Amino acid sequence: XLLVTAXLVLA
Amino acid sequence: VNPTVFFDIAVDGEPLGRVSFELFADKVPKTAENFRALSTGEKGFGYKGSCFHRIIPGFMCQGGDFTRHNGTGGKSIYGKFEDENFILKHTGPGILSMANAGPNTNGSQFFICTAKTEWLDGKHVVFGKVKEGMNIVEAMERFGSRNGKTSKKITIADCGQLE
Ligand SMILES: [Cl-]
Ligand SMILES: [Cl-]
Repeated sequence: XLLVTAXLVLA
Repeated sequence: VNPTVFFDIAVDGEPLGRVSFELFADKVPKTAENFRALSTGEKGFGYKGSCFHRIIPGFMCQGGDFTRHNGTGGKSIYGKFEDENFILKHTGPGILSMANAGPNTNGSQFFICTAKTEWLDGKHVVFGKVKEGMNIVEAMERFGSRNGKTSKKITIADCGQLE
């Protein structure tokens, strides 16, 4: 998808 | 007074231009101060020389990992920290908001939106907005890709406070 994470970048 | 900070952006070392941000210290003081201090380097560490490791056109530019340089690192001026509030929303291009690994995991990573990202409301703390240099953000955006990898290295060659 469009996420802004620190660690696992997901869908 | 809401502080103003600047990034001087480079593309594979070539100076591109300046982006400035208003930080909403009136609404999110602790979050604003973290970003401000990391931008000046006044605590002895911060954003200068770090990169936007993840840029997705039509979405956002993500940076602030000055410890591991790839999104897996980051540290605040406080030693992580809490989600201060979710008063401000992801309303459009230019919004400045905190990246995280879920609830109460704010460090140093942030993103600059290049579109409205309403789906992140309530999950990421919005704490600023682009003031000048949205044209420079748009130029940066073109070096991104669908999976986030940049075709040239997009760096914060210098950063600091204006007001
Ligand atoms: Cl331009
Ligand atoms: Cl350009």
